[PDB]
Amino acid sequence: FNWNKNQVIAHRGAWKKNNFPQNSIASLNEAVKLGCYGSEFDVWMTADHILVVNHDPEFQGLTIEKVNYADLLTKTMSNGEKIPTLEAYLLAGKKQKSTKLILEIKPSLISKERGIEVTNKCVEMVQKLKVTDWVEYISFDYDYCKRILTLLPNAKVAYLKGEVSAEQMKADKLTGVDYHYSVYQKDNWIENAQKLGLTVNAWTVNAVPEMQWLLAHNVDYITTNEPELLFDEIKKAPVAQGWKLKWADEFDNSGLPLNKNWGYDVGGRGWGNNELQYYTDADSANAIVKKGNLNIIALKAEKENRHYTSARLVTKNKFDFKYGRVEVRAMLPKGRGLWPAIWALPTDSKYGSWPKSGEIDIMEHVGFDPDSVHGTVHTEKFNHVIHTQVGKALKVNNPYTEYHIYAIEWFTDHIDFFIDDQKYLTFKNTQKGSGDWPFDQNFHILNLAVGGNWGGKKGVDDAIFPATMKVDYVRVFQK
Ligand SMILES: OC[C@H]1O[C@@H](O[C@@H]2[C@@H](O)[C@H](O[C@@H]3[C@@H](O)[C@H](O)O[C@H](CO)[C@H]3O)O[C@H](CO)[C@H]2O)[C@H](O)[C@@H](O)[C@@H]1O
Ligand SMILES: OC[C@H]1O[C@@H](O[C@@H]2[C@@H](O)[C@H](O)O[C@H](CO)[C@H]2O)[C@H](O)[C@@H](O)[C@@H]1O
Repeated sequence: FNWNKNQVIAHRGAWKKNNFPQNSIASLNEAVKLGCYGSEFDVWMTADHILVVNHDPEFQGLTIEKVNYADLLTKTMSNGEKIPTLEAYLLAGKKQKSTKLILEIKPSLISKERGIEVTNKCVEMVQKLKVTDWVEYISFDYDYCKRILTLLPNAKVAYLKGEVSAEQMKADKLTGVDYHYSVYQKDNWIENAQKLGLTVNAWTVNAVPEMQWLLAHNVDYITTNEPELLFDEIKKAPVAQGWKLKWADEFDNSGLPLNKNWGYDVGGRGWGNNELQYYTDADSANAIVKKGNLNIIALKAEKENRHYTSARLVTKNKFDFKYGRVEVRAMLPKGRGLWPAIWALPTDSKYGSWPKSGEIDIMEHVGFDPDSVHGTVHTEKFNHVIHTQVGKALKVNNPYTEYHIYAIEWFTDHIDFFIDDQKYLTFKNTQKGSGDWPFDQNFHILNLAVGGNWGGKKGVDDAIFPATMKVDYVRVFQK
């Protein structure tokens, strides 16, 4: 066995790219060629009790469970293949020893006892063909999963349906959870299962954001119709370089930002830049999580001594860190007068107040200049008050209508800045002391300033409100 040790599972074989039929010998062999960890397929049983491979219960209009296999042979798939028998599928996979065969037993549309029998026959067929080492099982029917585990105690078995606790599954000796990916977008489903020793798979994951999300949280497998795109995404993901996720807010809660992750900076006293906004305290009008992302909303609204309200969220003393990859996926608010920022301040200010203990601006944008997004470091020697800050600006296509990934990678000796994995700035540790390099322990800040010394130079377009900065996630990786 030269098993492939990657996360790619080819949903119904590798069928889509080369226009093969789903759940076919062609699509399975293509999955072997690509080097997938596994190739996934679906099993039904004919009326005359022959196991065959097809997702739907009707193969070209014939109800599999109610017709003879001979009846199904009157139909031909797009590449000329007939409906494969399970035996033919398992023997084709037997001819190679690098990718697993992920067998799905479909719940019977006839009866639970029939489907338990299907399960009996599937396990017997794996044993008769001696391919027990290739085959791993998934099912929507919890009873079939447990029946497999009775017949094969060391079998790999994962459950697909979603409504059983990770704690119960480990009790019943299942080895993985395999839910639709939306299911995991509730509280710590992934970490929970891994804590208990279950592998984590997710199905059908065809789009890049969900791929990068599942990789960031280090799932074991991803079932996809886009295995070639997934290999590409694995190469460019932070785990490929040794980054491990330490902390994330995927903003999958609804309501106010989580108190375990975010505190509020509150007040309208200018924030050192003569800014025009009052940052409010736990007010859903300026900070709200909904539909999978954080909304920071600036409003043209009098409050106390200011004409605008907004929000400034900080992880100070909730998540503080030194070194790492900081990744924030964000869509910027449009309009002259706005000054959104994604940045970081030191938690303890070991060298004195700003700018002596530093600041890192992962993303700054002033709405009067739409074609520039900026990254900047500030130190005692290199800051904007004395006109010595070290920073660069990149033009970003469509900053207001699509998400972009604003990122830093922060090491003992330098900091790299990225916009959508384009590196555009490196700040090197000069090794001449803390006035040149104060970086030892910081936290994150998301805010939408209005006006101010930088952002207000050309006035505020009072028509742009309400103005929303959307943040898909904040992820912090470390080595
Ligand atoms: O601490 C006293 C010192 O405060 C200064 O106010 C600074 C702000 O200039 C500073 O501004 C931030 C940028 O430097 C940063 O890197 O980008 C962010 C986001 O866009 C800005 O908020 O913020 C710090 C920390 O809150 C303030 O202390 C005064 O300008 C200066 O006169 C005063 O001595
Ligand atoms: O004033 C706060 C901001 O200062 C910026 O430095 C430069 C500005 O002083 C100048 O007016 O605009 C240029 C644009 O290239 C800035 O680089 C910092 O870049 C910001 O981090 C800081 O918030």
